[PDB]
Amino acid sequence: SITENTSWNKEFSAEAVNGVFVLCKSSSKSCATNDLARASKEYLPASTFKIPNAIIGLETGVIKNEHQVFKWDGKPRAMKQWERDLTLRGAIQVSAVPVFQQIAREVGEVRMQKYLKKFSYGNQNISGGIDKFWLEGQLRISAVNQVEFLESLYLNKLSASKENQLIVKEALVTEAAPEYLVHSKTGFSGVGTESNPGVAWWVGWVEKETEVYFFAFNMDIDNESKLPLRKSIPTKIMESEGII
Amino acid sequence: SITENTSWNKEFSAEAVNGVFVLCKSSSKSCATNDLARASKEYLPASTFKIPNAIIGLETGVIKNEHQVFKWDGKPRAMKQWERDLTLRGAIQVSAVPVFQQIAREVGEVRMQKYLKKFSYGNQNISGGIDKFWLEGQLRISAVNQVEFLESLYLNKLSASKENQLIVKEALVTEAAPEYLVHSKTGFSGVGTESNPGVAWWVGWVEKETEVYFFAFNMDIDNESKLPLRKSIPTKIMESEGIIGG
Ligand SMILES: *[B@@]1([O])O[C]([C]C([O])=O)C2=C1[C]=C(OC1=NC([N])=NS1)C([C])=C2[C]
Repeated sequence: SITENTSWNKEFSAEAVNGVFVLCKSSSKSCATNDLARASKEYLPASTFKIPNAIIGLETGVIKNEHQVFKWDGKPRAMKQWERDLTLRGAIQVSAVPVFQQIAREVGEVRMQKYLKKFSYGNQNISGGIDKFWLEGQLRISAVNQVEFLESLYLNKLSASKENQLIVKEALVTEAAPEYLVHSKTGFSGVGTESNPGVAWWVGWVEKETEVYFFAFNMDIDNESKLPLRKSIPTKIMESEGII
Repeated sequence: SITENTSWNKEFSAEAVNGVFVLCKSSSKSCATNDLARASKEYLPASTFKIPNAIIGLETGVIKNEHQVFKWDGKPRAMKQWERDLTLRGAIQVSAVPVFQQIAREVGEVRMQKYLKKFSYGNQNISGGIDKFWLEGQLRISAVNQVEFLESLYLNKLSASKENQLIVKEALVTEAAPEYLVHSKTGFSGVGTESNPGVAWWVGWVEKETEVYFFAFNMDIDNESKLPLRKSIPTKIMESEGIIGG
């Protein structure tokens, strides 16, 4: 079903980046990628895990409803941008790791395992601690699997209420225009080492007029200055494809 | 209770327009307006009616689901942007009048009347033709009632499924940033004369950090060139209030 577009490599070789972009028009049955081998290779999801984690938090009642406020206790957090009260959309958009570590703790291992099985989420390996498995643990997911998962969310076909899927979808909106709407989420596991790099992601979908395009990007990253390429490489490819 | 902030009148007089802005922080119990008399005055909703019309279309099954495509029959429409197949969000955002005239026809008078009673939607007067009552008919709604209605939608408290309310809410998103989100809808009944003006609206809500602001603006419009003031006057007021900007 998946085809290779070697012209998309221009955008990767120019920045000396080892990565993959998977782009699907209408459904995950019609996908194209720059690298067929890397398209199914599995990596730590990092903050892209906030999408299933938010759905699970709502499903289990850990997150009361769409208007739940996650209060800051005034005690130090890793990022200044996290040192404030956040809505569910705010906590997803600023990628507030401690908010989601607390949700994962409240969900617990049994319920987390059950939902990742329901969602067919990567290797479904939640070893490495309940509040760390997606950051430094054993959980791995491919770009192809991210697209399949996002397509299910878009269609309200995940094993969750349509209401909870709709709440998480509005939380994912990053661009809005009269005939163009983007839902997306970034991820970054850190810079690792040279030989064992970290991973950076950008996943989501574009609704342009009456068409839908699902996408998932990942790349090896050992230098934090390369981080914006997680959005600029996929954007340049979608621009060359006329999606914009 | 609703309070008057007459210091906002300079934003209207600067442009020689007659209008009202209603702004509520957290809930419709804490509102402020430049003009208490006009805040309760009822006007044709024009395209702001696409919000209840879309909810009613979903509730009645006239609109199948969130991914319903409204096909273009290839016949001339007033705007080039309307001459194409549209999604529900697309039809609301481009304000495609003919799509909603067809939804209203399919909903019909009895069902339309029942839902406008459930929603406490203005004067609930749908006379003037089933496909025209909100454009040139007898339907009227105030800026205060728009804020009450929008607050109910935000809280999923309208007499409709939470699912249908959530679908219409995503269709209304017009601005998105990590800690700033806007849901809004414009309306314009058509240009009138100075003595018999048309009405232009801008209604919606702003979610900024963990706060919510409900708003409704309307103005008399007697010159087509004044139409963008329906967004620039409320924007200047929200800027002076500290909602827009840091
Ligand atoms: B996450 O993937 O998104 C943010 C970073 C961003 O670019 O928005 C973020 C994510 C995870 C994360 O926590 C981590 N823990 C480990 N062990 N590796 S990454 C952090 C710190 C941030 C900022």
